[PDB]
Amino acid sequence: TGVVVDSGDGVTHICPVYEGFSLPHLTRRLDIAGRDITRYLIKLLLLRGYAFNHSADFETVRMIKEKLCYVGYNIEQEQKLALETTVLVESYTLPDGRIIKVGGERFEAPEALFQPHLINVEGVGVAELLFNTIQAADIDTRSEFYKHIVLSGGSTMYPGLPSRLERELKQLYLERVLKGDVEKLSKFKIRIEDPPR
Amino acid sequence: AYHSFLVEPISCHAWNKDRTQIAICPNNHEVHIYEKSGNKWVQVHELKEHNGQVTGVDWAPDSNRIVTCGTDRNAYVWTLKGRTWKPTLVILRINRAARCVRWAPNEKKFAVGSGSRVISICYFEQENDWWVCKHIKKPIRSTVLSLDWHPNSVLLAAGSCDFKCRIFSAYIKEVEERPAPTPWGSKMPFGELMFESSSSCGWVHGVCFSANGSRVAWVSHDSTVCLADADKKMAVATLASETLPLLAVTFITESSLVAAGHDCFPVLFTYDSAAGKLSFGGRLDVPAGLDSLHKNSVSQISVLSGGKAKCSQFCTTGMDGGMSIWDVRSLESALKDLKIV
Amino acid sequence: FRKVDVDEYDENKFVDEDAGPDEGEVDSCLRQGNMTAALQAALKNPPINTKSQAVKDRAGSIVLKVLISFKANDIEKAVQSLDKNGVDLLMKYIYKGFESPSDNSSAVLLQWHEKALAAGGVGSIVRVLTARKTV
Amino acid sequence: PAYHSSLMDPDTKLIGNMALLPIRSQFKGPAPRETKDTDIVDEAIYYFKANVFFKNYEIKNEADRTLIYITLYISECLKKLQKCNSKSQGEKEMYTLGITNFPIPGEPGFPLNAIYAKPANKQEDEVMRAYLQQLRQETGLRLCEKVFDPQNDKPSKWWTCFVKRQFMNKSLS
Amino acid sequence: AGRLPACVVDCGTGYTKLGYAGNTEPQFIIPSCIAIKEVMKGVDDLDFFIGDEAIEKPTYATKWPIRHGIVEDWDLMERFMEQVIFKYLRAEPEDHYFLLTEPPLNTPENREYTAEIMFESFNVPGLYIAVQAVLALAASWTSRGERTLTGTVIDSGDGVTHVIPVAEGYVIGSCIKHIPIAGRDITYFIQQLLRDREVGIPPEQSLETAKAVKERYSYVCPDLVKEFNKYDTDGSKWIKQYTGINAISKKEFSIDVGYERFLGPEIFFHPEFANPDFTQPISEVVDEVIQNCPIDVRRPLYKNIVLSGGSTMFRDFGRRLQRDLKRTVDARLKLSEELSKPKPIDVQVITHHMQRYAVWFGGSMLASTPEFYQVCHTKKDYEEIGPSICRHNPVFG
Amino acid sequence: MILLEVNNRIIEETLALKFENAAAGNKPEAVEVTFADFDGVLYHISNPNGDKTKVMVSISLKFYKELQAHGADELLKRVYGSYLVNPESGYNVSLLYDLENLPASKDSIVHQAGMLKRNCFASVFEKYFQFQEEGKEGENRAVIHYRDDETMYVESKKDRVTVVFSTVFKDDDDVVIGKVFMQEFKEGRRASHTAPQVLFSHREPPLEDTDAAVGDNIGYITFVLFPRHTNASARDNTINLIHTFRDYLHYHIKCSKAYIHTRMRAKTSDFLKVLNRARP
Amino acid sequence: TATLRPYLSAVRATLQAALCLENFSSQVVERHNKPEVEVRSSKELLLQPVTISRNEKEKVLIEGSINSVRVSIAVKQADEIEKILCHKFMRFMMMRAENFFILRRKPVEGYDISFLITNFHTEQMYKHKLVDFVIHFMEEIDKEISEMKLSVNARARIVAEEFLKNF
Ligand SMILES: Nc1ncnc2c1ncn2[C@@H]1O[C@H](COP(=O)(O)OP(=O)(O)OP(=O)(O)O)[C@@H](O)[C@H]1O
Ligand SMILES: Nc1ncnc2c1ncn2[C@@H]1O[C@H](COP(=O)(O)OP(=O)(O)OP(=O)(O)O)[C@@H](O)[C@H]1O
Ligand SMILES: [Mg+2]
Repeated sequence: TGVVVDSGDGVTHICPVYEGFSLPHLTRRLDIAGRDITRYLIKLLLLRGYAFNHSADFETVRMIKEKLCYVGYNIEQEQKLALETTVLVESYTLPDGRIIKVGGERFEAPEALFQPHLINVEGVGVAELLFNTIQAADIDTRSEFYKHIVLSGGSTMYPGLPSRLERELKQLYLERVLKGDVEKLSKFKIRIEDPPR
Repeated sequence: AYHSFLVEPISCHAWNKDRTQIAICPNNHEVHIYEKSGNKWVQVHELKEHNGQVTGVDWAPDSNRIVTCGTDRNAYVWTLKGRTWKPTLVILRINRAARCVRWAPNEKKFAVGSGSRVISICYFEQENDWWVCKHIKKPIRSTVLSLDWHPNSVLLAAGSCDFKCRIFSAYIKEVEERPAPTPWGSKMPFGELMFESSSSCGWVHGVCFSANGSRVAWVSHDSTVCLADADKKMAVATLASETLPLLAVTFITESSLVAAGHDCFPVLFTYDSAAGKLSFGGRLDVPAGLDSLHKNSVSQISVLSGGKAKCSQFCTTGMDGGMSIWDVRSLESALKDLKIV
Repeated sequence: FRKVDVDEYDENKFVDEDAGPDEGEVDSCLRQGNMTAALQAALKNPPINTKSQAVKDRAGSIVLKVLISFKANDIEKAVQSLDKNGVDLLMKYIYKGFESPSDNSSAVLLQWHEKALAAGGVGSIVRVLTARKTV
Repeated sequence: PAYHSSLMDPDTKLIGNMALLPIRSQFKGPAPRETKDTDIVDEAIYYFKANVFFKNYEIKNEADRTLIYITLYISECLKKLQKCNSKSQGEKEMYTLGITNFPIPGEPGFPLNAIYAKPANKQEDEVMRAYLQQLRQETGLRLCEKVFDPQNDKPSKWWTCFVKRQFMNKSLS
Repeated sequence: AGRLPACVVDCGTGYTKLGYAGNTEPQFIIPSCIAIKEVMKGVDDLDFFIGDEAIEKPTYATKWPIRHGIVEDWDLMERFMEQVIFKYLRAEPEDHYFLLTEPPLNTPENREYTAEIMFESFNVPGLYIAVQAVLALAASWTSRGERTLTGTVIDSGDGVTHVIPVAEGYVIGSCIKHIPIAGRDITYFIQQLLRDREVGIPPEQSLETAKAVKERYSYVCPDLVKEFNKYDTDGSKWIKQYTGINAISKKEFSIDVGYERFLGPEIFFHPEFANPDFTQPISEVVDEVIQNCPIDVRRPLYKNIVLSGGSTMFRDFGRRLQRDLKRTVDARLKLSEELSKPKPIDVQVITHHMQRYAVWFGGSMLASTPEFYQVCHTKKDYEEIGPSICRHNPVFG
Repeated sequence: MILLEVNNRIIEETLALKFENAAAGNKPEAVEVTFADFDGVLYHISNPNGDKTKVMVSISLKFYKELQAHGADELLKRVYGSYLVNPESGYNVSLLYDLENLPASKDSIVHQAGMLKRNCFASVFEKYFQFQEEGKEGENRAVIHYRDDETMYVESKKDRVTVVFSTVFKDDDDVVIGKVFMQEFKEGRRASHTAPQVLFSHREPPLEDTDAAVGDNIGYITFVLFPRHTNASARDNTINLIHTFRDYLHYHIKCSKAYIHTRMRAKTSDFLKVLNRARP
Repeated sequence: TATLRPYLSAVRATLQAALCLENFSSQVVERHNKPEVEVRSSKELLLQPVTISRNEKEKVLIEGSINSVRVSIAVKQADEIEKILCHKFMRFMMMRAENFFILRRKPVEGYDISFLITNFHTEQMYKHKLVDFVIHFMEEIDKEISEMKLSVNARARIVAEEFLKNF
């Protein structure tokens, strides 16, 4: 009886299920999924000097995304790595033999899931949306939901996604539930699923 | 005797019971099993299932089963069916990378250390037909780097990034039963902390139990080697090396340890039970731009034959992609001033 | 809401398990030519556990003072009169010296480093890096 | 691309898999009588200077093989014609060249053996052989007229220039 | 746009076109070469010449820094720029924004090397590295009434010919295609034809003569045999004469100019005449590229095939290309109605007067507009954000 | 190329082509060219009223009025004579060439057109060289703001003319590289004692009470010209050199940073070969 | 000198000790792997920062960790000209950090240049050879900064004579 965060290619959904069925009420939807990230990568890769046409290279960038993109944990941190070092740079070979290099865009592209305005979408970010979806739900069932969030979908495989959500939900809680009691944060039990299959 | 399987590191290795085949991880998500033909090495197998770099490999002697753990958080138990090894997924219930794994001597269970700051003890339930595990958590504060079982398949030694060498009880009652009293203690309920080193420096890169398990040794990043025997109130002997950190260690007799690491060559350490002191009678690899057989750090060492009680041959795989077989007696002939025990 | 480092309150974080020579004695030997005795005197009871950055430096200065009074050719002798644990503590002190260049001190410390390195080996340095409790 | 023959009819006979096309000539051979004012030898000479530069050529009719043959033969004539002085000398030079027994399809020496079928029996052989010699005769003759400027003893440099070039990088020598 | 016009430089394989924005023609078109001496002490680095002044120089060695549009020698390219600025343009680099061009598929790293030179060495206040195809399309607005930055650009210079599809100002990299035939190949082919027929041509002037013949007499014909026949018939109205001076003896040598007039450019449509490794007719290559592009942009492409470069100046070049490309398309759309009614395809090859320096011209025009100073990366941004900013250049116009 | 050239190549070549075709009796082409020169100079070559038989060459100097107070007009008239015409709107000096009335030898007028800029400057130098040659002391120093934020000061004395430049180095490091060159000019007379004496002064202006600009990026070069330099025989060459000094200095500072690069490219390349050598 | 060799020997030994790295998956982030010395999100995995100083100017800062080492060098800058020549040279290489793979795009505050050597580097490059490079690098930059300085001076002289001798 837990909440499922299923993000595939077309759209991302947050579905709370209780002891058997999904409650159409409370369920939400974010207009930012797999494809949106792929297209966002293309934009980032053009600003870097690579000639990617949105319609002719979509499939190509998608593979770049799937092989190289990941979710940053602490963006300010991920940013410093990209600007101060070269540990993030990876070489990718395109269908024509040309070899491009990808760095900061590896985490920047997926950051859209958390910051929609980046791809000019009005919203709050799958994370903050996951918080509001349960903080509205029954006050008895909450603790259980918070500890049964399972990730589903192709676009939920980004390395470090689970850890990001957990850091986000924790951040919201500390401000929108504990008001700022650092000492009570320890009681916030958050267990995000993410199974192999 | 040196052989280069590749130029990239060999993350870890494991040999079958007869020492006929060896399984290594060539810095991959894969495990390659090699076999000797005449005086050459022929790749006979490829185990492709992990989705991250394989960090630990162990081979149960008698059941001929292979266990592997990876950075993808998974753990697989490989069984041989005809001419192909089939993997069975084992859920460690961890959210960080698995760093090491070892079969218990009784082969009824295995332990996996991970970045989740816990040790997953796995055993199979012939009722629901699958593998389950129980966690040893307290007081592990960091990543578990290495593991080594006690001859009784219950006690377990673990080395971690919180600078501590520990021995816990991994007592599962549903596969074995009531461990006989040991010098380490009489009460061994699951997870019980039996011993913990006192040093507050250096990651414990490798740990090892002696043949009778009454002594345990470990090598830390602060270039020290240590030994503690339960027959002397768990008194610990410490030796500060003058060289680079050691990454792997094993007993070759009850009073002799052979280690290797960043210097790239194996060394010898002997223990004086009487004085409770450790000594260095090292350097077994006596004569790129180095004078050692291995060109990069040695990260694993295993007893090939003769057990840990009277080892005649041992193996070393390293970050140079090399595997080296050493003959304990040949080393004693070449170095007439060498001890052992 | 992201300006807060929740990790700082994570109960899986790490926490380490949380003094000084004797001037009168050290100065005694110093103003007596007994260099080798001055060294050992200063190398005794390092503030390895006191929180005060002050008492630590108080000790580092006294040690540094001795290393300076030393004459180029009198080092090896006083370096070889220490037990491996001493050479170790010396090496930790030499590096703390490197952090406060002054005159030719930073040049003499380089001579010591050379001596201590031959005596204690590169592992005496490794132990400077790995120390959690230090000078 | 290259230029192909348009003299192929549904009622055109074959010798091997070459087209036994009509030719306006006073030379003897199995060649049919000609009705139209232009034969297969006219095309070859008309298209020569252009065709000679092509390296690849697609065969569309058995007619193209006869075209190809004549084209390759012109290259042989020019090699000879180049080094002689006077239209007359050149006419004698061309009788001799057309009388020499060149390699026919099927024998080593003949290039393009993978494209030309060899005479199926001894009769075809005699005919094919007689036909090709016919063309060599009636080709080196006309060619002799085109090559020499009304200022005899002058093999037009507008023909001598194609001496080093080979149609389809092939040669009858 | 301030008092002084921006500097515009199109560095090509064979020729560098340079000048000031707003002008219709480059103020200088010079060979892309630098002659040097060969541990450098003193100022030996300054001892050099470029352009014509460097092609022969007795005691100096001629070097060509640009191979196929790409910069192979940055040390030399940088010095070349030293004289482009202070000797020819006589511009105080710190006072003018600069618009430099780049080969298609130039890497992002190269743009940085170029920017390092312009900001670290010459201290330019602003820089813009343009994509030649875009400038060419802009130059075509000159005509042949509705501006657009979507089209197929056929740039044929001296190195290699490029067929570059452009959608709304952005090159479709994954679909670019090359053709091993360019200006230098046509010259070289004409040289052979001349060696095979005309005596008296000075060996050490074989290419020079061919080049002059290529630029003063060549053209593209509609049909080979018919062209060949015309010459062999009315020879007096087609064969031309050319006379030159022997660099030695200074004696006048004259020759006849014939078939090469149309055979030279002909290799664009029948590559096999002079190349053993390439055979695709340029018309097909154009077809092939447009076919590989996004279906929905294919029509826009066929309707705007623009020409650019010295080697596209041959008379009727665009006519022959259009016709040939139409045949291939039309024939292809025939097998459909047959196999099965696809709306017809409108193929249009645009030729305009500015073609020869299409790239520089388009560049001069765009650098004359106010938007140019908005899209250039300023020196300040260069120092505060870093060379990375020069990897991307906002398309505009 | 060490010394910067005095003449403008666009002017000379543009005219050369036009005169050549006129001389061959060809139909004149329309010409329209805008281009610049050092020190914020702007030029324009056009066909007045679209009359292709006429070619006008105009030059715009934001500080022309200043040179005008020091004989520019009189000098330009002496040099260009009847080629000189009323200044085009937006410019200070205009030269007009009638393609239908040119001299037998065009080289002289073309050469002179090339030196339009130099001829505009020449004036303030001839004036004060004469002041000294006569003895006229105490005459007000000339002040030419040849650049928006740079200034030249000419002054004549009993036996020496002094030209002083107030130049600016936008780049903080160019100032440093600048001092190295100035240091060598300061010691120039060690290789030739007759040559002018050069002085330098960073941040602070020579003592020679004005709106003198002070700053970490401003230097003051000073050439002291002697009679052997200012007399009627050496006068013109001296001018060809001195009026280009400022641009000559910044040109070399910049060519130095370009040489440094070839070095940095070479060392960097070396290092990279070594690291790759470290690979198994 | 007299003090050069001692300094570099002391720096070489310290690098020998620090460049003892192994692959380390992240303890903080699922399926991540970052250079611990940069992120610093696990105190136990960071070693003690140390400094080797030749004098008051030239010094080296070595920051080791379980899987990476950051090495910062304070290059010798005798005067203004050496100071700007150094700055341009260091910037020139940092701009090319990707080709160096072991160079940091920016210096640690207080130093002129910085390296970031990871376990991945010591895996594909004999660590002893890397210890060699850092020392070879230190020696060769001081030299280059010396030739440039002489080159700049040598050319300033010719440029001044060239101009002055024409009057
Ligand atoms: N390893 C990966 N990392 C990130 N994204 C991935 C990965 N693999 C696939 N994707 C993306 O996941 C999306 C496809 O996932 P999936 O097939 O589950 O969605 P779907 O069910 O087909 O569509 P929907 O969920 O909207 O109904 C695509 O955007 C694909 O690029
Ligand atoms: N009128 C002309 N007809 C045919 N070719 C010409 C004509 N004028 C110049 N050319 C040729 O144009 C070529 C140079 O053209 P262009 O300057 O565009 O090439 P480029 O830009 O230097 O080379 P690239 O574009 O490959 O970098 C030379 O082969 C020159 O001979
Ligand atoms: Mg070009």
